[PDB]
Amino acid sequence: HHHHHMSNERTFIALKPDAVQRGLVGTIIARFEQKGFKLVALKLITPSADLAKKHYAEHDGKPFFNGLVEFLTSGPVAAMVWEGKGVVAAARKMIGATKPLESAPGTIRGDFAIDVGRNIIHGSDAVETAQREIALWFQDSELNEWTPTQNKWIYE
Amino acid sequence: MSNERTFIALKPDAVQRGLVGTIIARFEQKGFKLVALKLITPSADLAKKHYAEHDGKPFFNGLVEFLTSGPVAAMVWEGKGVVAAARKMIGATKPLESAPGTIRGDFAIDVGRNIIHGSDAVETAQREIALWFQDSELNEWTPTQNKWIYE
Amino acid sequence: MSNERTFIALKPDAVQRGLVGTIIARFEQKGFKLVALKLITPSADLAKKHYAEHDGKPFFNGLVEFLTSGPVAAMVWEGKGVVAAARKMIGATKPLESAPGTIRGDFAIDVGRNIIHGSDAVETAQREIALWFQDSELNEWTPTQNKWIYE
Amino acid sequence: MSNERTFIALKPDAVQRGLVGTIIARFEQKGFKLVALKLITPSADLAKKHYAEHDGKPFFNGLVEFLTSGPVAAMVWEGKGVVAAARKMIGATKPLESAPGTIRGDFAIDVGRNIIHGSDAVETAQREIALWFQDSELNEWTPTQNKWIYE
Amino acid sequence: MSNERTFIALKPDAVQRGLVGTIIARFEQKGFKLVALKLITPSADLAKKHYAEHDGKPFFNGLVEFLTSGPVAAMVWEGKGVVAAARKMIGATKPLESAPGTIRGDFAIDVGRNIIHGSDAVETAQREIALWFQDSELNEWTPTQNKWIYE
Amino acid sequence: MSNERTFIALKPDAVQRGLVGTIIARFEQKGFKLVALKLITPSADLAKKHYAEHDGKPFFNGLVEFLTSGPVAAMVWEGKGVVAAARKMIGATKPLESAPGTIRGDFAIDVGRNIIHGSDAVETAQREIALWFQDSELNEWTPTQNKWIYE
Ligand SMILES: [Mg+2]
Ligand SMILES: [Mg+2]
Ligand SMILES: [Mg+2]
Repeated sequence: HHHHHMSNERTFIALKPDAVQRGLVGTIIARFEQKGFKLVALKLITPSADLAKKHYAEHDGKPFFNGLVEFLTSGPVAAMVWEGKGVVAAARKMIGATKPLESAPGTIRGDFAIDVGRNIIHGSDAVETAQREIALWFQDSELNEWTPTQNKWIYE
Repeated sequence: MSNERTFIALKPDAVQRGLVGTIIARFEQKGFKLVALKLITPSADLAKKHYAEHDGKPFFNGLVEFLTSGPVAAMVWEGKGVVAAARKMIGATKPLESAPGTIRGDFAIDVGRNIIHGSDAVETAQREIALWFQDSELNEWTPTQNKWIYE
Repeated sequence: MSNERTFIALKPDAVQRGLVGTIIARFEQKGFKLVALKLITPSADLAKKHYAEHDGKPFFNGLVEFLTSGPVAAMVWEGKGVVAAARKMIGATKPLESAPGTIRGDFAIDVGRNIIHGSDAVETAQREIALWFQDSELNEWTPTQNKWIYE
Repeated sequence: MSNERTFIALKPDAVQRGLVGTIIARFEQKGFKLVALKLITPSADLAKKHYAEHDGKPFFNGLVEFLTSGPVAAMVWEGKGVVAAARKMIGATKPLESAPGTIRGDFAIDVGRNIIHGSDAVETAQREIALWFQDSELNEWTPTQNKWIYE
Repeated sequence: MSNERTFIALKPDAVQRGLVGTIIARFEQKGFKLVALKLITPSADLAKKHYAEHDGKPFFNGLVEFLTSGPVAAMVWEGKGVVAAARKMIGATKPLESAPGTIRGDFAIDVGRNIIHGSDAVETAQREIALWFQDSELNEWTPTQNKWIYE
Repeated sequence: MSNERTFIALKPDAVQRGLVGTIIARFEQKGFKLVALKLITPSADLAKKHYAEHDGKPFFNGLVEFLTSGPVAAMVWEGKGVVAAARKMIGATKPLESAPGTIRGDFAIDVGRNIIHGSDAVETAQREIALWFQDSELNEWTPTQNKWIYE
């Protein structure tokens, strides 16, 4: 079933329009680089309504769905894929709590945000949703196949 | 709710250790709005009033003496949940009980040299702001970035 | 003289862009001593007095209108050569001609949005300090770190 | 003039050395506007076109081989004077001769491992942006902070 | 109690990844006093004695082989509660479960590449300091800033 | 030659002011290789040998007394052009005349509290490394990142 390393796990991260308008793109990317995660794909895109609706499909029909979609489509988003052992759960830990005010100092939302509706970043919630979100936001040709030299020091 | 305010003082240890700008930047980066700021050397009267809840406790004199001993950066921050959030950003009362990432967890060791005061509740914040600042020292302004801070 | 002082103002662009703490920290890390600090929204008359040398010039009204358009972090720094050193730390009048590492070089683009004012000479610093601060707003203190900053 | 654009590529050494976010942040903090950004592994045909002015010179093959040897963060920045400003931020051709504070000065040693490319002029930026990005990849947006960046 | 000491090693992964200065700075900024520091490539004998508690366990040979594989920054820090505080600063054994703001949480992924060792108790710290450092390598000094670190 | 080496000393002011990790990180981020490092309180004889070219000048004794007055972080860095590059990173002899971005420009004011020494030439580096380090204190290792640092 499984490959000898789960270090090829991938997650989807979006820096939402608030992150871009607040000048947080490089700061947040650097937190993932310094952790040892590998950047596989990255693009600045203004999402279409279809992409946003499909991204948020689990919330379709709920009262707050339209607001989520309207915000995500309102301006540029930095969409990316990170690879490494445990990356899905680790990125969620790095992001913090859903409510930024309850997020710990040191997390992205704890350091930089206040409101749930302006909470800077999305990360996939599980391996399966990460797989779905990566394929929704990126074609295979956009995924970069490379080998970080530093992995000798990242991975045993 | 987003007009809630809290009082922050960077105590004489913070000023002597060169932490004023570093700490202010943490509140700016979080999205809180700076309403008032000054460097002052608190009088004994101001320090006793600041710590009035502890009147007659054995540790009261030490708190007052330290706060009056040198310059303090006093300020007011505004935003949703700012009183409780500033306490979370500061950390535990005892720096060694405070987490990495908090102000006290990153920068301090001794409870008597714990860098910063933040109000403990909305009511004490209102009292402390009024104690330390005249109304004329409070700046009325609207951050352009609030479009991206607040939904 | 190690007691030289300069006046620094972080203008409304610096405040709106969240640069107050970042900039203060550069002065603290250099070893300069913070003597006074306040957040104030300048009146037109204060701005006209600050920019008195430019009254009559085609850019004067814009300077005054901009300075009064939001809060300003006004402060006084002390140390050897602080007037000229602060100007070096700030950069050129044009941010686009300012070197990386300077405040304007790292953070700004336009002359009219160039973040910070510092006095241009000892005599203008003395004037600007007295204009912006009453004597009782200046803090008298001795940083213990000076043992390691000054020979 | 404030709609000028430049092309920046963070080359395979920048990506392998973990410098992508750090360098992007230097452009964001300066006030330049990110118009487009992607991680791409340049094909031989793209790299040869990028370096076309050097076709036939002894060092051409090495430039193409290095640029195709790993991912590249390719991007477009907009703002007044951005072409020359980015060149100033990058530093000198030789990293060892680049000033502290510049990207090459802070992070690089060898000309052949020079971290970053920026367009050298408006006309070359126009060519490079069109080569590396389809028009559909360029995001049209208005930073609300521009009232504090531009006069 | 303020003269408690702990032993810290930045293991070969920390040195190869360029984290020596970044990590030392976190201990300096907290108020801990650097007593001893050296870059050493541990011998097999030293590494086996360092990990003696694990001798005869299946993972012992791997720990020893890794620690001896390249240079290590070994050091001694002094201050109140330094042993437990350094462990909190380090994080959990698993970097993936270490909180943001900790050294392992910010910088690492794998248990076998977890950057840093800190003594687990006062007694093991005393043993490790004496194992790695002769008494003549310990520096006796008084930080001026301790007026502000300690009450 | 990529194996050129220079001697760097972070003098007692650097250690007292908490700048050890910050400065080491600047050399690491540049791509230079740490060969040796130790915290030592220099003996009077070592300080006199370090400053021997000034013997018989009135300021020799002041230099010696300062260098012995607290711990010193002594180290050896390796890489192409490291002697001249470290001098550029340090800045000018007078900190007030050193550019922002340099170590002395960012952190110092007085020539007599100038934070750091770096060898002035390859020949003096060879002498200084041999004076401050025994050969067995030099670490032989190969950074895996060198394929991205060097062509
Ligand atoms: Mg008039
Ligand atoms: Mg006139
Ligand atoms: Mg060697």
